[PDB]
Amino acid sequence: FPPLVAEDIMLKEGLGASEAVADIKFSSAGWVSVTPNFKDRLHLRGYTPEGTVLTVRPPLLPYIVNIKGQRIKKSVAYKTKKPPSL
Amino acid sequence: VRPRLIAELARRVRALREQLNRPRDSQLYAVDYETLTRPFSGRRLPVRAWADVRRESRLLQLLGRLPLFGLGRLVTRKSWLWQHDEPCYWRLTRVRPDYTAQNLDHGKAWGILTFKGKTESEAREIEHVMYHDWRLVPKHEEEAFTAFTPAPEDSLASVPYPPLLRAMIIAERQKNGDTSTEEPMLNVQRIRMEPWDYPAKQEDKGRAKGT
Amino acid sequence: ATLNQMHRLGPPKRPPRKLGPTEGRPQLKGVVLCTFTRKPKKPNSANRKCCRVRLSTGREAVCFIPGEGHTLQEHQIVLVEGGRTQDLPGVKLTVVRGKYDCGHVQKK
RNA sequence: AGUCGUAAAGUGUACUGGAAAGUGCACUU
RNA sequence: AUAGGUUUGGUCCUAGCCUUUCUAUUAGCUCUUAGUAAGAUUACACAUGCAAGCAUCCCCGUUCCAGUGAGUUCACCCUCUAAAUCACCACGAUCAAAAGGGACAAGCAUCAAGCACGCAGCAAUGCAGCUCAAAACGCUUAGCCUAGCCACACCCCCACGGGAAACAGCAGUGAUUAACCUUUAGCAAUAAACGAAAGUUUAACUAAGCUAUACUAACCCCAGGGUUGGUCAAUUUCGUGCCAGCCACCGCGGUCACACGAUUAACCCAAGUCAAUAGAAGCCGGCGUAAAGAGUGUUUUAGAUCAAAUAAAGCUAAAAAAAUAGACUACGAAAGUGGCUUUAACAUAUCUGAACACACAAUAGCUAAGACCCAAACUGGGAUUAGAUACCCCACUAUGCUUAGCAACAGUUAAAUCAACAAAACUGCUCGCCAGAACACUACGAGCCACAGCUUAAAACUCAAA
Ligand SMILES: [K+]
Ligand SMILES: [K+]
Ligand SMILES: [K+]
Ligand SMILES: [K+]
Ligand SMILES: [Mg+2]
Ligand SMILES: [Mg+2]
Ligand SMILES: [Mg+2]
Ligand SMILES: [Mg+2]
Ligand SMILES: [Mg+2]
Ligand SMILES: [Mg+2]
Ligand SMILES: [Mg+2]
Ligand SMILES: [Mg+2]
Ligand SMILES: [Mg+2]
Ligand SMILES: [Mg+2]
Ligand SMILES: [Mg+2]
Ligand SMILES: [Mg+2]
Ligand SMILES: [Mg+2]
Ligand SMILES: [Mg+2]
Ligand SMILES: [Mg+2]
Ligand SMILES: [Mg+2]
Ligand SMILES: [Mg+2]
Ligand SMILES: [Mg+2]
Ligand SMILES: [Mg+2]
Ligand SMILES: [Mg+2]
Repeated sequence: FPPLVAEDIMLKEGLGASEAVADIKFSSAGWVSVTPNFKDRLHLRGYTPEGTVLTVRPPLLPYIVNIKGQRIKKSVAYKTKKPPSL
Repeated sequence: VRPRLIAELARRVRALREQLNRPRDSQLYAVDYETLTRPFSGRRLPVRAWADVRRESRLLQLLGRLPLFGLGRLVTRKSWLWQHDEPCYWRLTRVRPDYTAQNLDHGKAWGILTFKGKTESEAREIEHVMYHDWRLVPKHEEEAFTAFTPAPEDSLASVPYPPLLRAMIIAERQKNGDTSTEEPMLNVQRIRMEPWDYPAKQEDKGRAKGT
Repeated sequence: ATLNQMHRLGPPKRPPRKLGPTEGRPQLKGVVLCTFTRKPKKPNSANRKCCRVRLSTGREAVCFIPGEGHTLQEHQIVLVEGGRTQDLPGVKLTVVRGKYDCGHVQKK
């Protein structure tokens, strides 16, 4: 398996706690939507295997933070809410 | 019910680990004589044992210095000698030492018990083999040591009932028409007072688990 | 309904009771966002003292401040209870006087 | 709101570009 | 419920909302003493100290007690039968696992199909079966059936392994919530563990600490809280003037306010009072006009007692559709059927029971083709007052045509019949339907469209009405 190569990322001004500022996409595996806090500029480093590429895009689902629950214990995780069907 | 397979896996592997990590007598019943602690577990022995632990010998500490590990020989205990005037001893019939021991001073033994001058019919396993309590009877002393004349062991054969039980029994008899004046009695010849220091069945006893 | 129909349908099933503005709680703590005044519905005329508050549940709500004269400002902490202000439509919450920053009405 | 002014016939539906309503079709008294 | 208030110009009915009663939590203000009972909001994170030893070594115990309510028909009964206690030689009793049989919460059908869920045979294999609208399968909610029981013991259902470094044991702390008890003492009693035993250990427990949360009993002196328009017990004087303000519902406030502020007095309860919240508290009542019952027939697991039609061929008289009879009221399940002849032909020996089965029938609106005498919305043309006739005349479309497609049933008139109005009231029996306005409103969106328009909704929310 290739090693994970790093790539530095800077995010734009945080547009509140309900609207994503970026989706970091790990090729076809999936993506992570980041919501900074207001005015906050964040510094990130994304690691992906050497052969493949990491792509930061404007969010596909920007209001995806809102569908969640409450923090469980001291864990960073939030309880998962199943989305409405289609 | 979603079958719980990890529980079965854990039970099986734990059982396997136990059966392949059975500690030996040399490890279980070793002792540190300066601190009087078991190195295997770190637990201290009770205070009342301390002196004997520093003075007396374990059974195989004696048997490992004898031909055939001392089959046929007589072994007594210090506590028996201090407690009882009548002879108490084991006549050894089988010995299985712990071969891993450096001095071959741990293991199991079987014998015929004579307690307070009364011999048993069969041979059974000896308890407290790992205790620092044992003494070997010299061969030139055995005849003097075993000499015992059975004294008349005539004890009470019946006792009175407790007052209320006696009154209730008499009342029941009188109600059923009986007019007997014979005192109700409780039979105790069948209840034999077995001394608290009589050897127990080493076969039924448990063993310390490895850990 | 016949006996068979009542056996089929079963005992009457009362719908779950509706939660009010306090979500079934005696009181709620809130942070004042802004103070203002509202006009009653008209058999009546006045300038009722009200304030918008963010409740501990995160929801925002309009609350009525009882008594003559209040010193509530933005960012102040208040305790709000139930009870409709009958003349103000949509105002179902009332500020508790004498708790946290909201003090008692001054005498006279 | 006044401190403002003044004394055969129907019901539907469709179309309506000479529509202050008309015509067409079906119904009611 | 022994009920009460509130819709109207007024009466009656229906219906929602609220008041009066009893608890619990929290908040405001106010609180004297004694005894007892009960006692974080959070399965969020935890500094610190304790909560398991005993015992002549072996063993035994730390698998109990104590805690929590996250998850959730493992708890109950019967059968069989381990481990444990006592017989201790077992006969067997007691206690109770695993296994087999039975029973066992609530909502949602806008969750209707599940998809191998069965049987027979020693097996090989064979059959195609099993559950389900009397609710399977599925989603959501919740500890329960309380001398107590079930489940869990930081998380990954489990715990070899991993995350990671654990008070849901006691005391205590941080965060959070409207919610907020001591970092006390002793094993003297009981219980448990161990010991042959004197005994030892125990944050179980016992005895104390704190708290108006409750109960009980006081108190020589010492009372507060709320209310006073009606429901509902109880206002004097001023101040203010639709302002300030007040109310549970109805409602008050515009210069005489018993309704707001103060003051006086009264009323209720009282070491409390009572503001908010949450419970307790409710369908055997109705369906013509208030919410709720017809298109017709057959069948259907169950339940009940009540065991001049229609289709075909032919034929026609007056002027293709059928005057008289017909003042008839027959046939047909309904819609419908009334020119003549002939041929077939008009189910069923109890009743109720279909959205989902089969037949019909009618009503809209579009789609394909076809006929076109006649009539005819629209569309043209001609004539007319002094905004002609909207209205008369002519021509001709869509269309009118033809195909093929998209409360029941049986018995009663005895009773006060009898909210009214309709249509005199009734019983029994069954199915379907009904639990304020609200078959409300609304486009977050979706489809068609393709920048700007069209079609398509429930719920909240509000109110004391409708
Ligand atoms: K022991
Ligand atoms: K629970
Ligand atoms: K668990
Ligand atoms: K004790
Ligand atoms: Mg026209
Ligand atoms: Mg018309
Ligand atoms: Mg009423
Ligand atoms: Mg405790
Ligand atoms: Mg047994
Ligand atoms: Mg069982
Ligand atoms: Mg739960
Ligand atoms: Mg676990
Ligand atoms: Mg604690
Ligand atoms: Mg914890
Ligand atoms: Mg409390
Ligand atoms: Mg306490
Ligand atoms: Mg202590
Ligand atoms: Mg106490
Ligand atoms: Mg007043
Ligand atoms: Mg209080
Ligand atoms: Mg109706
Ligand atoms: Mg029928
Ligand atoms: Mg024509
Ligand atoms: Mg019916």
